Amino acid sequence: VTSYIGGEGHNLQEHSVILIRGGRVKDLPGVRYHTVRGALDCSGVKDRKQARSKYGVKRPK
Amino acid sequence: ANIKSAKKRAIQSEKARKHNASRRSMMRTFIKKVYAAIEAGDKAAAQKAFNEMQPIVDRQAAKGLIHKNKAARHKANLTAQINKLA
Amino acid sequence: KIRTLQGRVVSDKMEKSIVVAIERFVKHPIYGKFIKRTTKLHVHDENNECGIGDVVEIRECRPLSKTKSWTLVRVVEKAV
Amino acid sequence: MVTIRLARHGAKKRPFYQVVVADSRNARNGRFIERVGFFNPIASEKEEGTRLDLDRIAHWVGQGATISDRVAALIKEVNKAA
Amino acid sequence: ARYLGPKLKLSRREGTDLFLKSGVRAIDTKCKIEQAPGQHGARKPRLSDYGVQLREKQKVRRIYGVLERQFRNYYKEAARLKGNTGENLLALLEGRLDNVVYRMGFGATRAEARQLVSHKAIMVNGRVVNIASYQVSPNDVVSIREKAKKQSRVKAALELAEQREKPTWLEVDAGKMEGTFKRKPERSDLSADINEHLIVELYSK
RNA sequence: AAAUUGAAGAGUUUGAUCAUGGCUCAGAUUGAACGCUGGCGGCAGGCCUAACACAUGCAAGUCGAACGGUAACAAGAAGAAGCUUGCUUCUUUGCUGACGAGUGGCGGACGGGUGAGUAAUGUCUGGGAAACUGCCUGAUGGAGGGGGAUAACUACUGGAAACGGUAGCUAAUACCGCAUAACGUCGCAAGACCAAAGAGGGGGACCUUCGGGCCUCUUGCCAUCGGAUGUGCCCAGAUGGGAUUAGCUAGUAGGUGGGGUAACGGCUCACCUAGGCGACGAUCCCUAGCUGGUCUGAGAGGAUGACCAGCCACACUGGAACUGAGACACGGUCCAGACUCCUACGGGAGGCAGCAGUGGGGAAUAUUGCACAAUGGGCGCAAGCCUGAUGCAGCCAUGCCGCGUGUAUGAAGAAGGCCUUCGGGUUGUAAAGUACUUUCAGCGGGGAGGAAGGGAGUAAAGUUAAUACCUUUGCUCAUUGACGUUACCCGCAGAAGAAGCACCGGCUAACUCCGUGCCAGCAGCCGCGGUAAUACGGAGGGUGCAAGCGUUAAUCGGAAUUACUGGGCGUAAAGCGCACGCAGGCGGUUUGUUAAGUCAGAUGUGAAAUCCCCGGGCUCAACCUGGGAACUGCAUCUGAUACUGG
Ligand SMILES: [Mg+2]
Ligand SMILES: [Mg+2]
Ligand SMILES: [Mg+2]
Ligand SMILES: [Mg+2]
Ligand SMILES: [Mg+2]
Ligand SMILES: [Mg+2]
Ligand SMILES: [Mg+2]
Ligand SMILES: [Mg+2]
Ligand SMILES: [Mg+2]
Ligand SMILES: [Mg+2]
Ligand SMILES: [Mg+2]
Ligand SMILES: [Mg+2]
Ligand SMILES: [Mg+2]
Ligand SMILES: [Mg+2]
Ligand SMILES: [Mg+2]
Ligand SMILES: [Mg+2]
Ligand SMILES: [Mg+2]
Repeated sequence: VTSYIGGEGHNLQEHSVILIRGGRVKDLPGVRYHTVRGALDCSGVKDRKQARSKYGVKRPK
Repeated sequence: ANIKSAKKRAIQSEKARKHNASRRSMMRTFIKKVYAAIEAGDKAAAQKAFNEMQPIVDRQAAKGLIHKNKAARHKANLTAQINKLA
Repeated sequence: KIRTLQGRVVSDKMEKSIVVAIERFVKHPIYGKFIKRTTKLHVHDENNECGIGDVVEIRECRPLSKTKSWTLVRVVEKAV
Repeated sequence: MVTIRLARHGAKKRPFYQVVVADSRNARNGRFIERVGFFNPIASEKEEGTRLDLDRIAHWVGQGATISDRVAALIKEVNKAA
Repeated sequence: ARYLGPKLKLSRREGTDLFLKSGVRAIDTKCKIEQAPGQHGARKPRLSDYGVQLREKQKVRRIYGVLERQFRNYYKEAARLKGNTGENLLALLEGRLDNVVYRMGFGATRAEARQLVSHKAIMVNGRVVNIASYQVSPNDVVSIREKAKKQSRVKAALELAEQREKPTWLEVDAGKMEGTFKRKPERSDLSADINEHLIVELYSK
């Protein structure tokens, strides 16, 4: 299938292990899934301090 | 084969199987004699075969291997065949 | 005193047996509709005397060959 | 054989043994024929710990039922008390 | 399991006094309870039916000292109990040990009554109870342990509680600082400004 | 004194309206996973995927009061060794406690695990006859007398091992005859047939070949009639979808005769009649363990079968049989196929979908823990042994509930931050400071309860020739705990050791600034980003929940959007183009008969568990528990004919 990458900035490329999660994008014909961040390889968004649960961002010190 | 009790009960099961097979073969031969005499003509031979087989089947029934219902069903059917036969 | 049923015989082309078609009234669990349901049974009647068209009365008993576990008790309304 | 014994239907650290007439081949807390009273080794005073029905217990034990070791002791205690 | 923040932002957001202070001073002289807290408290928008129901529920919860889970459990208990749902909910909320201690006057606020309950200071019928949600049955005797009978806080709370209207369903005697729980309070005994229809409708939604 | 407390809509087509109609949202729930965070305790849950294979340890043993015997076990008891006047020895188990191996009974069919297969041979509900049933219990009688083998062992002996052969051995509640019997069997009767086993505790008189007779007791063994339980069989009603699955069945329908299981049975063969099933769904295809129950819903309904309980089916796969009352048997047997592992190449060993754990798969499943102390189970007269059942211990916020992470204050509305109409407001009584408390955690102590029984002793009764011996009844003493650093309580000292998550345009509870500039981006729908969009990211502030917060996965409500409750067809989708007509559905009016449908009462049952009502116990709730109600269903019996039907 084809999924969508959220947030701003990612480190995904060919031969990368991701965690597909169920959710469609209305303005993208064909996309039916997302990649949940904080998984095996798709790290969290950089420089984000709000709604970190949905983007896999650690609690700042 | 992993339990000593299992081994020693399998050995006894075989030692009982041989004896039970011997006894059942003897019983079947004695019963088959009655049918052979019934199909062989004279009713006297059938009556003698039944009277000789009777102390065997009942004793076996009262000693394990076979059952009293089995003995009754054999004896009643044989008696009915013999008496009704000419 | 003992349970018994009554039905209509539909076929008797067998030795010492008949085929009965009992009709029952039930209410539909969902729509509450009263429809007629059929419960056909294989009934054995020794000394065959019942034809096709009349109603018969049967009683439950032990199975006889494979699927007839019913006997004929009385013959009511034998008129064709 | 048919015996009258105890089945634990309590919780963690809270035993509660109902007296049931269950076959010896069945499980301790599984199948049973009838239930005859209960016993609570943790219940303090003012609470009715035991309610075994002596009439039905005797009626069952007459027909070859076996009374367990602790059940017999509880019955003896109940009879001595009242 | 309790609110650990300021006790007056909730009151000023609700719009009235929730009795979350002692009462030595005045609420108006101690805080600024006329608008909501924050940068846009002065701006007053229009609230819908859901908004007013939620505001009433939050006011009741802040007055009594319970969370959403416990409040919903109490609502379910009131619904399953035969009678008026709002009256049953109010009675169940009032039956809490901390609330009856506050009514007796052994604590300045409910947050102090429950603290005394939890700190092995309340001795009900000779048995210590540390639960702020402990239901009080009729004809129950609530007392204070020896190690807390001679405290300054209890005496100050008792002498301050004389200002408020004493409840008519308790028979607390201050000679031994012990109270007896009478017939359960009713809708007329409690305040009539609490709209229980909004409460019973919000959870029905 | 009750099982009665029951129904919410919103956004979106259009310049604007009405109606239809599709999508989405607010809500609740689960065996859950992910991101962030994370304190304690109580109660539960923890391979949904690979019924994919297993290194390793333990899960079914038992009793000498059945027996020969006793090479390890204690006294070398006893005799007695070449006695050290106590160092030991060829002996001694027809002297003892006790059992290495063995015969012999019971249990292995219970307990434990998993849903592959199975849409009916299974399951639930209600009946029925044609049966079996060890251990349990009641009743009636016997329990007389012999025979020959064998395990152990012994001399070997085949083979690397697993195992096996020869000959002599012999004791059994081992095996088999003989004598006896019906309230048993067979037989219309007359008549024929059917088995047994004995052990232990003592003891007067009389004995005795001094082995042991003689007397009671305890217990065990046969035959038969009963009870309870379990099992086997049949019948009636329900048990997913598909007709783009319209014929299926030659042991198949039935009958006659024989043989076979515990019995009825094409269960099976040998002959006869061609029937049986099917538009009330036969046959075929896919999927699926069933039920009490569970979640949603006011109800009706929909989905579903986590834990537990009852039933079913399966033990690497397929086939089969034996012992055994009870199996075609998870750790019993044989063979075939695969895998793994030794071999001296002739040859041999194994099945963790048991309890822990390993490898593999997956988003995801926990220790190679203690104890039989309590409940049972198995064996044993009893002590006594085993139990990875069970009772507990450890980890996981996976689920529910409780508690705490302070508190009265405390105005210079401290300071700082935020924006600011730069006069002020927000954070904010918030913070600092002061008084107060020490729940929970740490330390030092006390400390119930789950434990009931059992053995050693003393008496009375029941026996008995007999206080011997045994049972019962009591009696005081010496006794038994994994949990256990037990629950719980007491004193220490200090506010410490403890709050995070999501949202803020409408649905929906909550608005202001800064940064890009249809770019970054948000998104469940309406839709936003083209110099400020309260809609993106950052900040302030607020909102909601709380050791949890959001997303994802799945079901239902709303959806009256499959409408039986509870919808429409002139135009939004919907009258066949029309007519005839089978099955089927309905049916004018009066009376008589019956009582099938209907109604009222009663009985059996609808397991237990679960929901609800009334109460009780853990400090309280979660949790457990007693009674009641309920299980809206089925069968039977008794009365009514107003209505439908005959
Ligand atoms: Mg996590
Ligand atoms: Mg001999
Ligand atoms: Mg044939
Ligand atoms: Mg619906
Ligand atoms: Mg396997
Ligand atoms: Mg089987
Ligand atoms: Mg395992
Ligand atoms: Mg035990
Ligand atoms: Mg300032
Ligand atoms: Mg919004
Ligand atoms: Mg419509
Ligand atoms: Mg049109
Ligand atoms: Mg049209
Ligand atoms: Mg027309
Ligand atoms: Mg209570
Ligand atoms: Mg029930
Ligand atoms: Mg009529």
